[PDB]
Amino acid sequence: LKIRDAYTIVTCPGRNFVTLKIVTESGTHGIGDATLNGREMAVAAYLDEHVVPALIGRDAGRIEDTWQYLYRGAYWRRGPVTMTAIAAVDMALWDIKAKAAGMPLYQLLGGKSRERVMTYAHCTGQTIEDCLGEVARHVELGYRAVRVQSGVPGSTEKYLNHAPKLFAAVRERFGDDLHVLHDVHHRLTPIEAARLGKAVEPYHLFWLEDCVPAENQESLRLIREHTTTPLAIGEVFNSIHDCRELIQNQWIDYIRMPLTHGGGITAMRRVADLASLYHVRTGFHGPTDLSPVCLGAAIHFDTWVPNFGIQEHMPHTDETDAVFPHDYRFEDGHFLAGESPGHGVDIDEELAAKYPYE
Amino acid sequence: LKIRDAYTIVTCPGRNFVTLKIVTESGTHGIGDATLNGREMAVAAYLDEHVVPALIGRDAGRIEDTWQYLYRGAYWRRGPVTMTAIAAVDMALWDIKAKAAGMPLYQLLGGKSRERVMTYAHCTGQTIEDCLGEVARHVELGYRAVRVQSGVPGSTEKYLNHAPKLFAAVRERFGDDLHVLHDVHHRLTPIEAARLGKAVEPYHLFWLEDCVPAENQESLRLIREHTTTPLAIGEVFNSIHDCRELIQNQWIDYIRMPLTHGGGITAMRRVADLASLYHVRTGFHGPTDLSPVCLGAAIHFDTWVPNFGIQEHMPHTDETDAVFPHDYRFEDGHFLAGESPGHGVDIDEELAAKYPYE
Repeated sequence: LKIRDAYTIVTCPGRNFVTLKIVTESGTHGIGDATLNGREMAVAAYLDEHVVPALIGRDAGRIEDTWQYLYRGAYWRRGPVTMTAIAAVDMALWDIKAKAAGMPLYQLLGGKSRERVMTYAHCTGQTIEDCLGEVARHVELGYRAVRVQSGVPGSTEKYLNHAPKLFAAVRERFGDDLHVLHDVHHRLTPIEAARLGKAVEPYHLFWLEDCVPAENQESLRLIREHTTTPLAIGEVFNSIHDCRELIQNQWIDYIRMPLTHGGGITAMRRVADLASLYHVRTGFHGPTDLSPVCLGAAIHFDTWVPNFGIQEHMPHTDETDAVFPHDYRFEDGHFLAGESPGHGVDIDEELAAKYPYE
Repeated sequence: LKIRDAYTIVTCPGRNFVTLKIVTESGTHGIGDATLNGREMAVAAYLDEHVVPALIGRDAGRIEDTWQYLYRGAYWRRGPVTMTAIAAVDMALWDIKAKAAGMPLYQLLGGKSRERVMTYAHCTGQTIEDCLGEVARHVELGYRAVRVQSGVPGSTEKYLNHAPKLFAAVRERFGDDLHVLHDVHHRLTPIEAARLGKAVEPYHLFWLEDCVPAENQESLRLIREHTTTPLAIGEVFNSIHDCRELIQNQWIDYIRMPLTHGGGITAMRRVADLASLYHVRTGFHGPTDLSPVCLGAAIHFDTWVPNFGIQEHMPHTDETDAVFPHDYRFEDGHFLAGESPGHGVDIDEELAAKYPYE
């Protein structure tokens, strides 16, 4: 089944989303998320002006080959723009393949490893008290895990002294069963993150993510050597080469690279495999700037992957969900993979047209 | 589609072969090679007496889960018997899945990466001259690569001195285009293999395999540090853990672990992924004691895998091919993957019955 047509679709049902659609001569089509928040048009042009023309005429069943083919075109380079475009193509081809196989994507990957995928919600507030309120309502919704953030009265020093109080407060009010995560937004140096890790050890965090800027993977060594608080990193990584050392040296517990920014299903399957050799688990970055297409594919991946950790959940706007109909569902804090052939997500082009890029 | 029945089949159309067959309630079935040369009955009993009973009632689409499930039963242990049984189950389930998907196995894995898979033939003789004869006829058959072995007039010392003469002779008579491989059958110590590697450098071997006993992976260090002759190892490995260090330290160029002895498609997919991170390529062990079932699955794997190296070919007897009908074909020195749903191989139970275990 050759590729007869392929094109990008830019819509803004709440926020900008770029989608790639590929249609085979047999009529079957597939879509993949190509949204790169804050630089959306760079990817759109990349696909339109360079990738799409090359897709025409190619055999859509050659997923691996197309991935390698496009990777070569980028001159073997890893980059946010480069890998998002490739991931979009990869997601579309896997969509087409699963449909062609008449099975939901997770079946194509190796089958179900779990019935549902645990998620975590964002609980932020200006004060520790506000935050505790959010945690309260989210645990009501059934979430078994929450990411907690709050404002710091008054600076690195103030943050380091305040952070522990927040976690102490959450534990006093909610107990030890709840999984609590925290993002440090890479504001720290390795030794400062080490200090933070040690200070929050009594609160047993699920993870402490994005502790320090990690372009230099060795940055995590000092943290790992000084604390037993679990570490997560990589929401912004684009290649397995951005985390190969982190994983092989066992400096992290969760890899956060998401499908769209990490080259797609093909590439992340390999990162997950490498991670499993070292006890590292998946912890897919799941912000709103990652369309329901990515989310659906992510849920399928999460359903199959043996070393599954947790899935981030930042609910999309109703308009976004309308434009991107899907069969994955959220229930009692967990996601359930769809059972429809393909990744179970589609795009309503007409409705999408009613929401122009902004 | 639940597993309604599963059983082993032992036949001897030339040599002993153990096959596992799994049948789903929907009628669809799949088979996997479980032949462990010289200890065939150990695996047969393993499957019959312990694995089969546990397969009944399980969902055959859960390949990953079944793999992990059986791995746990073995108490997380890697072993020739243990992994062959698991590989048989894994091959059968992948067979069922591809059929269910209505596509040949290579399509299910990610599509075609190459049109045909290069092979190499065994060219042995009592004398260098006999060997050259075999090479002559095999290159006539279209083979682009050959493994050369010959008797040693007269001992490690005699072998070390004779080996270079054999390669010099093959190069003088056939030129530099031909790929020539050599198996040292682990008769050497690391420093002796290093010496051999250096001595044959002028003959540019495709590879020198099984240089030394490698249970201790560090055994390859000395060889790699003293020669630029390509190294291949692992025809007898059962786990990714038997070669993780060899690969990450770049001490080898080709991994030889085959599907049946290496836990199947599921497991070897991961080993191939790890290998690609370090320029290591696949070089599947393909003796006759590995049934056409394994060969068919191997050809599909070889067709997709990006870091494909070469496929070993030791033709089966006509009786073996009769008992195991298949759609893969050999042409001009290369294999062509079948296009039939599943891995394209089946077993004629009636005919198989006419050849009892020996």
